[PDB]
Amino acid sequence: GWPKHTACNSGGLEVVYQSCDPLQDFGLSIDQCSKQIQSNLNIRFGIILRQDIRKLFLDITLMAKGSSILNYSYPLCEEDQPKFSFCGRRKGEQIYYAGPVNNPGLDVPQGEYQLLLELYNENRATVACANATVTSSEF
Amino acid sequence: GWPKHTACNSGGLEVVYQSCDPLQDFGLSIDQCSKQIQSNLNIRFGIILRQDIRKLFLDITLMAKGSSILNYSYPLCEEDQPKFSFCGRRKGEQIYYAGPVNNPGLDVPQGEYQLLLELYNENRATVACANATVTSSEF
Amino acid sequence: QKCIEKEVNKTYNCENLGLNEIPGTLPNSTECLEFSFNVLPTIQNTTFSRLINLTFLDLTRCQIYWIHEDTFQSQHRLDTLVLTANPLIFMAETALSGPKALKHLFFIQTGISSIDFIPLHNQKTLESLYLGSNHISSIKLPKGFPTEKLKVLDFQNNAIHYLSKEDMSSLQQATNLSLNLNGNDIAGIEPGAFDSAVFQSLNFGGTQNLLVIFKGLKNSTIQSLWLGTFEDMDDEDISPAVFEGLCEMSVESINLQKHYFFNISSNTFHCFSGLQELDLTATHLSELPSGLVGLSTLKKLVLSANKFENLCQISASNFPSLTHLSIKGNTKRLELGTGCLENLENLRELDLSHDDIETSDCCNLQLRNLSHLQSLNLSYNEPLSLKTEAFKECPQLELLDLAFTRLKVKDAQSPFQNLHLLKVLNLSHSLLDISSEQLFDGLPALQHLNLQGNHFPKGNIQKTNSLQTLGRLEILVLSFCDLSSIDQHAFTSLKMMNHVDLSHNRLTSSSIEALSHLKGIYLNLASNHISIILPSLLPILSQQRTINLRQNPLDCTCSNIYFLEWYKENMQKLEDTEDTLCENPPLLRGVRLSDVTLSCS
Amino acid sequence: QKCIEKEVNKTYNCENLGLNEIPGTLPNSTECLEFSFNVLPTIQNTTFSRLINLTFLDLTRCQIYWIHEDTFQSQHRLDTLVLTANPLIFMAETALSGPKALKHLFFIQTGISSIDFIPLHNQKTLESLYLGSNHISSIKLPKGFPTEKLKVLDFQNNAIHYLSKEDMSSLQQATNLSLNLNGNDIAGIEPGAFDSAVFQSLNFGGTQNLLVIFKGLKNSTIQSLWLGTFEDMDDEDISPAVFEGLCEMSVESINLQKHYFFNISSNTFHCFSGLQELDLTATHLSELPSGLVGLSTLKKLVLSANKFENLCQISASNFPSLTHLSIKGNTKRLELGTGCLENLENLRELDLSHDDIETSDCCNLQLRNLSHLQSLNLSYNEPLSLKTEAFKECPQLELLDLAFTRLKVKDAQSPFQNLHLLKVLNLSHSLLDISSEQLFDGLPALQHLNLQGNHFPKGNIQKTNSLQTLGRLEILVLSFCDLSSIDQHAFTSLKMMNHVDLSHNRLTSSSIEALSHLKGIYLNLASNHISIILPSLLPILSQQRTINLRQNPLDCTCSNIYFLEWYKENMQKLEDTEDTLCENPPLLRGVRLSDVTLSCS
Ligand SMILES: *[C@@H]1O[C@H](CO)[C@@H](O[C@@H]2O[C@H](CO)[C@@H](O[C@@H]3O[C@H](CO[C@H]4O[C@H](CO[C@H]5O[C@H](CO)[C@@H](O)[C@H](O)[C@@H]5O[C@H]5O[C@H](CO)[C@@H](O)[C@H](O)[C@@H]5O)[C@@H](O)[C@H](O[C@H]5O[C@H](CO)[C@@H](O)[C@H](O)[C@@H]5O[C@H]5O[C@H](CO)[C@@H](O)[C@H](O)[C@@H]5O)[C@@H]4O)[C@@H](O)[C@H](O[C@H]4O[C@H](CO)[C@@H](O)[C@H](O)[C@@H]4O)[C@@H]3O)[C@H](O)[C@H]2NC(C)=O)[C@H](O)[C@H]1NC(C)=O
Ligand SMILES: *[C@@H]1O[C@H](CO)[C@@H](O[C@@H]2O[C@H](CO)[C@@H](O[C@@H]3O[C@H](CO[C@H]4O[C@H](CO[C@H]5O[C@H](CO)[C@@H](O)[C@H](O)[C@@H]5O[C@H]5O[C@H](CO)[C@@H](O)[C@H](O)[C@@H]5O)[C@@H](O)[C@H](O[C@H]5O[C@H](CO)[C@@H](O)[C@H](O)[C@@H]5O)[C@@H]4O)[C@@H](O)[C@H](O[C@H]4O[C@H](CO)[C@@H](O)[C@H](O)[C@@H]4O)[C@@H]3O)[C@H](O)[C@H]2NC(C)=O)[C@H](O)[C@H]1NC(C)=O
Ligand SMILES: *[C@@H]1O[C@H](CO)[C@@H](O[C@@H]2O[C@H](CO)[C@@H](O)[C@H](O)[C@H]2NC(C)=O)[C@H](O)[C@H]1NC(C)=O
Ligand SMILES: *[C@@H]1O[C@H](CO)[C@@H](O[C@@H]2O[C@H](CO)[C@@H](O)[C@H](O)[C@H]2NC(C)=O)[C@H](O)[C@H]1NC(C)=O
Ligand SMILES: *[C@@H]1O[C@H](CO)[C@@H](O[C@@H]2O[C@H](CO)[C@@H](O)[C@H](O)[C@H]2NC(C)=O)[C@H](O)[C@H]1NC(C)=O
Ligand SMILES: *[C@@H]1O[C@H](CO)[C@@H](O)[C@H](O)[C@H]1NC(C)=O
Ligand SMILES: *[C@@H]1O[C@H](CO)[C@@H](O)[C@H](O)[C@H]1NC(C)=O
Ligand SMILES: *[C@@H]1O[C@H](CO)[C@@H](O)[C@H](O)[C@H]1NC(C)=O
Ligand SMILES: *[C@@H]1O[C@H](CO)[C@@H](O)[C@H](O)[C@H]1NC(C)=O
Ligand SMILES: *[C@@H]1O[C@H](CO)[C@@H](O)[C@H](O)[C@H]1NC(C)=O
Ligand SMILES: *[C@@H]1O[C@H](CO)[C@@H](O)[C@H](O)[C@H]1NC(C)=O
Ligand SMILES: *[C@@H]1O[C@H](CO)[C@@H](O)[C@H](O)[C@H]1NC(C)=O
Ligand SMILES: *[C@@H]1O[C@H](CO)[C@@H](O)[C@H](O)[C@H]1NC(C)=O
Ligand SMILES: *[C@@H]1O[C@H](CO)[C@@H](O)[C@H](O)[C@H]1NC(C)=O
Ligand SMILES: *[C@@H]1O[C@H](CO)[C@@H](O)[C@H](O)[C@H]1NC(C)=O
Ligand SMILES: *[C@@H]1O[C@H](CO)[C@@H](O)[C@H](O)[C@H]1NC(C)=O
Ligand SMILES: *[C@@H]1O[C@H](CO)[C@@H](O)[C@H](O)[C@H]1NC(C)=O
Ligand SMILES: *[C@@H]1O[C@H](CO)[C@@H](O)[C@H](O)[C@H]1NC(C)=O
Ligand SMILES: [Cu+2]
Repeated sequence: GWPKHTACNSGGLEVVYQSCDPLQDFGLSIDQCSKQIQSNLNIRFGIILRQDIRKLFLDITLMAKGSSILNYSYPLCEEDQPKFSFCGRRKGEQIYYAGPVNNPGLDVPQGEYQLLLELYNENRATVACANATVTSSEF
Repeated sequence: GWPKHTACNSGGLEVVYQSCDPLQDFGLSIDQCSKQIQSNLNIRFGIILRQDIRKLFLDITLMAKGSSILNYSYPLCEEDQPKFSFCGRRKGEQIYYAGPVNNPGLDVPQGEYQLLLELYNENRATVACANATVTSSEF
Repeated sequence: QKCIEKEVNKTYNCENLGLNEIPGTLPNSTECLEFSFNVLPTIQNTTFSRLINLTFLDLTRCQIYWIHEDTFQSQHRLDTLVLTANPLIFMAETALSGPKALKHLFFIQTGISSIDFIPLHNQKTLESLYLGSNHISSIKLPKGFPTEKLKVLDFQNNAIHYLSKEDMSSLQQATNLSLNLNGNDIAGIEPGAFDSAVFQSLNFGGTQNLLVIFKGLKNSTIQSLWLGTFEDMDDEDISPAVFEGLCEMSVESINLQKHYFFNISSNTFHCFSGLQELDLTATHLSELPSGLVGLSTLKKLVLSANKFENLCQISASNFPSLTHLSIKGNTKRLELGTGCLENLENLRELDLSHDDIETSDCCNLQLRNLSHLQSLNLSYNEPLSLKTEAFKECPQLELLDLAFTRLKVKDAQSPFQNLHLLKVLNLSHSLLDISSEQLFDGLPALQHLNLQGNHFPKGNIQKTNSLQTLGRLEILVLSFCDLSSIDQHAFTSLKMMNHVDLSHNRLTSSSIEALSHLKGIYLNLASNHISIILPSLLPILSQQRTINLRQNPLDCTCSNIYFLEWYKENMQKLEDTEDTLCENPPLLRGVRLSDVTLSCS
Repeated sequence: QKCIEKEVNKTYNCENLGLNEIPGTLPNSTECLEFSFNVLPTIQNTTFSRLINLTFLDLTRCQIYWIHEDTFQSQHRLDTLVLTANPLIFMAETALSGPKALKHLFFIQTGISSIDFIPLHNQKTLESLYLGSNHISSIKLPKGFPTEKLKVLDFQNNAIHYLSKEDMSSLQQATNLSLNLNGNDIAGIEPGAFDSAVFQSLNFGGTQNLLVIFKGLKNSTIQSLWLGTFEDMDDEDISPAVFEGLCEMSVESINLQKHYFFNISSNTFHCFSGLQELDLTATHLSELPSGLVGLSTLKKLVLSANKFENLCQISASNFPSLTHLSIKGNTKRLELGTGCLENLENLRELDLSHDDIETSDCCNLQLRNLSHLQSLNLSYNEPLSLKTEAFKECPQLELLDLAFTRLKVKDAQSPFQNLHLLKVLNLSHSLLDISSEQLFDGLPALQHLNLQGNHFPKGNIQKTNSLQTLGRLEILVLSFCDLSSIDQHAFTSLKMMNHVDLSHNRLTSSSIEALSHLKGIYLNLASNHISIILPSLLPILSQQRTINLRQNPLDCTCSNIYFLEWYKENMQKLEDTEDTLCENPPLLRGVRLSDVTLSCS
């Protein structure tokens, strides 16, 4: 598989991920990691596009101790609302994004969580797939 | 060797070249080719730099019927006079130039000429080497 | 190898195979070749020369550094060529000599700094040119590039900062042109550059200086002007001053998404009086003042993804000409109030989806006076309670979408009564009891009813059910309804049905008896519990046009021979036969029924 | 296959070897690694971890897409990192954690649109950042990045069109900063952005609006302001008004090469009064008018590559204070006239090379009143005739360059008479007859004489000759002089020679006898006709510090045994031993002498 990368390790919160797309890896760094996640985090993200991103959606599947906490879907790019300057870029393009993500604030109870993040297009074709482990500890 | 490319084929004048740098090829196109070459032709040119071009010189060696007609040297980039916007670019950079070369006008008598063009730095390290055949015929 | 044959002799996908040349096994007749993510450091006259019939060729990210003379010499029929994301060093004068009828060319993120990198003198009928994500700093088209058939010129994500008269005159021969400058920071436009200009679309997405754009576009006529910004861009202060130039322009439709409008002046839109459509998606609006001048003849308004508390806060008195209003995805629970839209007498379409709307009594008070409404979208909301004749205020409705919105309807009530023109009704996951005989009274014109994810008492559709009043029904979706059975007479009154989706239930073969009176239908039985289909049901199947039996526990024993024989005789009536597999006997489990022949004697 | 060992255990050149990893054979001690043009799609913590002593690492064009966490973990001593011309997708936060003391970072043409691609928080002492040829549109440095040590910030060939106050504030902690904005067309500068700004160098080469520059730079202090343009730019003329803002800044040196001045008149330069140097290379000057104001305290002026017909057309009265004038490469014949420079009282350096200058009497009229003159360059011109005392007007002259200028001197004439301070005289290819014996009278202080490509009768330097009077001579170049022989007493009176270049002649070993009186010299005998060197010459060679004997027909037989033994024991003393080869016997022809071992009687 792909290497395990660290997105984030500070303020008691550590986020480690592996790309779950057999075709390729991607780069991700998160600024101002902590157990008290502030709203609207800044990230850096690098990837090659495997589909056009006129229509781009994110699934989040969260678990802890072998059972589902949360499933969530969110659009990043849609025809009626491109949220980001990168919307509409095309298959094959190298993308670098350094900017905000507009997540809500949240406190992370100590413990370990398994996160599956998937970016996909309107046909459910893979743009990115991240298998992450999030560890919250005392700080 | 590298493919033979046609820089030029118009108005009775044909220019064919081959890169004589064993490391790599280069692209060249010349606009408004003819037996009566006007001054200040425009060219299109692409290459990877194998040396920095803060100091860049051209040698021209001309001949016909195995007889040496002309040996000329000319600076393109110097510390006291960078002539071109590309002067100062560095080893490894891909360069594309579409612009005028400040050549004098000249009629080209019918026949076949051999040209060696060479671009080099102050240590005579090769930037580009073109080995060319210029054919002039009635029009 | 191994390329995917998408269409025999016609369409091949060779993406991601690490190929250094076109495979010898691809037929000479190939018309559509998807060759992305291979490895072609140079392409030249020999690379493609046998593929004479290509109309579509995609070389996205193929590591191409060189395009030599006559590379595309045999591609006389080429319509689309995609060279996106190749690190091109040089492209020969004659590289595109072959495809003289080329229509669309993608040269995105090829590293180029100038349009003259691409020798296009042979492409006299070019319609689309995509030059995004490069180092280009001018839109000026090169001397002797024909612009006459050019309809799309796309420079998204480049380094263009200025548009001059000269730049703009290089486009004069094109007509109806869409020019995309999204992601270019335009800092100036030469006065006079847009005199008499006529565009289909102009996109300046993300630009940091709206004042400059409106002033620079003086005298232009534009069908769609896209001036939205993005979450990752800096905000500029929005006030009436920004829009002064719009008073000297003709524009049909404008988008201003994600700009910071919050606490807007009542004078903000006084230059917008020519606009037909205005999009204010996600502009941090919490309310609009009354006397918001300059929009009295606007036809379409989008206020989605804002933060109103109440529908009365849009001040609909501002927009008496509106025919279309979208306010979906509001970020707070939206209270619809009573009569908040009553002056929109011309309103034809209303989208109030994803608004967390909840009410004890919908929708006469909320939609008071909307007598011309034809399309209404209340999907993805919180529970709505509907009494009989819930839509008396909108008798002309033709489409009603309530998908994923829970509906509470008292026993024996008829909420859709007197919607005599309604043709399309979506109640997916509304969780209604579909056995109530009166539920669908008053829908004589209904053609299309989606009831995915609803329920019947004990998973059974009885002879008496809500559907038997829908005499014009053509399309019925009952998938994911937890169905065990359907009475043979359940659908007998429904004589015009031609598309019946019963997929993702637990139906067994006797469910087919409910379709006995119908002919030529599309019948989706995918993902049910059909195993054995006895002979007396086969004539019912024969009557139909298309049946989908994929993902059923199908029986491939002698107990099922009559169906098995029928199956072989009727492949033209069957959809997804490659996923229609035996479940028994264990020896044949996972085998396609098309591959089964039994001898039973 | 294999890396070139440039310095044992220290410096290796691995360029162009198609390598996918550091070779196992590179030693752990390596300090300087030249790794350009290899193939490293990903680099990561394992890639360089054993090379703990690197101070220089060049990864130019190595096809690097990924720099993963801790890639430079072991490079604690790294001084220079070159990542130019890699198609970088992502760089990890901790990639540069190791080289905390990095001084110089090259990130040219890596496809980046922002400096925040590069996590630089671990680099607290950076001196040089090279960010040329990318997609960058702002000069602003990451918040909190230390700039105290930053000396060079280079953005050549980017997409920067605006400089804001906030951009500039990001630079305040640096001192003597050089900022390269060459190839960025500046459309605007925020008023006040340059308040109290201090720069060593500021380069805006090729920028299209000079008014924007001079206005924008108000209040700044700049040593060298580089405002030249280029042949491939189509620049508008410079109008007098453009230079007004120069009144409100402090600038020592300005370059305006390749511009065109419209309407040059008495006040155009009024704002230049504080300038020390002005460079007007190739600005199409065919004359300047007198009465010009603002340039009367200028020290250095460059008017090269222009098109004066006459030295008088420069109007030297404009520049009373000049200490340096360059006017080289004039595109027509420059007529020198008489006293055309007599105004320039303090002129110390004059360059008139490559001016197609032609005269049969020189140089007292031409150089009239230039009595402080210390360096004169008249190289690469047409033939000059020199009578005795041809530089009477310039008695303080310390350097005189006449290289590649044919000189016509009459028998027994002394053109350099009374140049008692001259230290350097270059007469390369001047084609003088060096047997004319008064030739070098009047040169008591001469230390350096270059006589390459001149003429000696019968190719012999006689026992009494024109060089004999040059008592303080240290450096003598006599290469390409067609010399057959040098009399053994030719040089006896030259006791201070320490550099004698006799290369490219037809000398035999007998010539070495002429150096017997000297010790510790550099002696270049390359490309002569030396074959045998008998034992009685060896003490003369042993006396010297370095000897070059390459490309001589050296005898490798027993007849030359004493020299061959001497050669093995004196490798310290020998230059270019790798090209010092045997001529005979035929078996050893082309073999290095360092590879010869004979057994003799
Ligand atoms: C009335 O108004 C309605 C609402 O505005 C209109 O609704 C639109 O309807 C169409 C179907 O007709 C639908 O189109 C399809 O979209 C597919 C991609 O969908 C993605 O988004 C949806 C919806 O997300 C929003 O809603 C959810 C639920 O509340 C919310 O959680 C989300 O955050 C999001 O809300 C946010 O964004 C909106 C929009 O900006 C805001 O308004 C709002 O405020 C919030 O900010 C997701 O549910 C999808 O995710 C499901 O599906 C994917 C697989 O596609 C799964 O991977 C994923 O896990 C998830 O699974 C869940 O649902 C599936 C069933 O889909 C279950 O199986 C599963 O168990 C889970 O429950 C996506 O993320 C697109 O693929 C699809 O493409 C198809 O058609 C095209 C061309 O036609 C073909 O190319 C393909 O082959 C496909 O066959 C199709 O386009 C829209 O999604 C929907 N829009 C919205 C905004 O909801 C309605 O149209 C209108 N009526 C009329 C008459 O116009
Ligand atoms: C007095 O003024 C003169 C003239 O201004 C100064 O002359 C300089 O002298 C130095 C020291 O010798 C030379 O430095 C060396 O340069 C070479 C690169 O040389 C290239 O240019 C040569 C000159 O070309 C001009 O002249 C010729 C002949 O007239 C003409 O045909 C050309 O077209 C060109 O003239 C044009 O350009 C001028 C400048 O812009 C204009 O003024 C003019 O009007 C014309 O437009 C050229 O001959 C040479 O080609 C030969 O050599 C190469 C091999 O290099 C061979 O391949 C060719 O075929 C030719 O035989 C080149 O094209 C550089 O390589 C050397 O670098 C070594 O040494 C340095 C430092 O010592 C190290 O850093 C390096 O690592 C390296 O080992 C060296 O720099 C210089 O060339 C010359 N300049 C000029 C303009 O002539 C002189 O210095 C002044 N005196 C004093 C005291 O200051
Ligand atoms: C509810 O069902 C209707 C009917 O299938 C869907 O309406 C279609 O919506 C799309 C836009 O998503 C239109 O382009 C089609 O023209 C509509 N079809 C018809 C017949 O009008 C509707 O999207 C469904 N709603 C949800 C939330 O899924
Ligand atoms: C380079 O980093 C890799 C990846 O983290 C290191 O390998 C890990 O080392 C730890 C400690 O020994 C182990 O627990 C992991 O199982 C290793 N992972 C893998 C994938 O091998 C490696 O040690 C590092 N190498 C150097 C020289 O620093
Ligand atoms: C003639 O010889 C002199 C002396 O070697 C050369 O002078 C040098 O010129 C370079 C620049 O070209 C200076 O940096 C050196 O400092 C000069 N040397 C000295 C000792 O002053 C000169 O370049 C030669 N001229 C030509 C035309 O080749
Ligand atoms: C996530 O990772 C674990 C192994 O580390 C694996 O068991 C699991 O299947 C992964 N999930 C996905 C979707 O790849
Ligand atoms: C998320 O989806 C999984 C798998 O479909 C389902 O089992 C689970 O219950 C869902 N989780 C939540 C928290 O609703
Ligand atoms: C050109 O160069 C050749 C090879 O060095 C030389 O022999 C000859 O003198 C030159 N010819 C002319 C005509 O200048
Ligand atoms: C140059 O190329 C020609 C063919 O283009 C070849 O035959 C000739 O030998 C070459 N000459 C030189 C001087 O490189
Ligand atoms: C595909 O091409 C072959 C030619 O070898 C032909 O026999 C066959 O009929 C074609 N198939 C279809 C479905 O057109
Ligand atoms: C390609 O061009 C080469 C070199 O000009 C020529 O010899 C060859 O015949 C061409 N091949 C094809 C298929 O056109
Ligand atoms: C495929 O093309 C080749 C080369 O153009 C040609 O020789 C051959 O006739 C074609 N093959 C078939 C089966 O038509
Ligand atoms: C453009 O300007 C002309 C001449 O002033 C004016 O008559 C015309 O109405 C303008 N057109 C638009 C669309 O503003
Ligand atoms: C309701 O609609 C009618 C037109 O159908 C209109 O005349 C009347 O003004 C509207 N009522 C209100 C209160 O706006
Ligand atoms: C170079 O390395 C080799 C083997 O360790 C050794 O012969 C030599 O002494 C070394 N030289 C150094 C470290 O300077
Ligand atoms: C260099 O260091 C390694 C440990 O990194 C050590 O095992 C080995 O002795 C050294 N290898 C070489 C080739 O000098
Ligand atoms: C800049 O402005 C300050 C304050 O007005 C003044 O002291 C100083 O002289 C100015 N400096 C320059 C270089 O113009
Ligand atoms: C000659 O030079 C002297 C400087 O010593 C100066 O005073 C005098 O004016 C000059 N002569 C002329 C004619 O300018
Ligand atoms: Cu106004």
